[PDB]
Amino acid sequence: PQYVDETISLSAKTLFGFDKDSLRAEAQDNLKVLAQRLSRTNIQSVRVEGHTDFMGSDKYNQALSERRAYVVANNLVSNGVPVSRISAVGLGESQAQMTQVCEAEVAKLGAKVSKAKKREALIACIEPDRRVDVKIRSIV
Repeated sequence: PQYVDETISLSAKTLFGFDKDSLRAEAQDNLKVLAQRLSRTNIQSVRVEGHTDFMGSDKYNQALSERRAYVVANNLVSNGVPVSRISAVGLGESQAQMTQVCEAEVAKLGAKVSKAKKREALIACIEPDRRVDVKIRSIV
């Protein structure tokens, strides 16, 4: 049949602030609204994917991202999304997009630039790779 694919990207910042896996209240509100919409949608699958930046081992990133994806998926289930169609996977840094652009951007500032602030800048620059994507496939 006809499909429509949606990807809702929620940054780890918005979702967990500085914490490992505690959902911020505002995040829960947004996810509840999403779950409500999905319950009124001709959905096929709701795949929650956790992503991290390269600042971690394969093992560490996969575990953290899976936990974060699970927490988001569990919230959606708590708000009505059928367990039968939902999944939570940890993709770690496998699809990271900010490593090169950021390493280049930062090195472009070495004038005694704290040397430590360069790393801070790196972590801030690669923020887009720290997030959870909710991928929904529905029938048109």
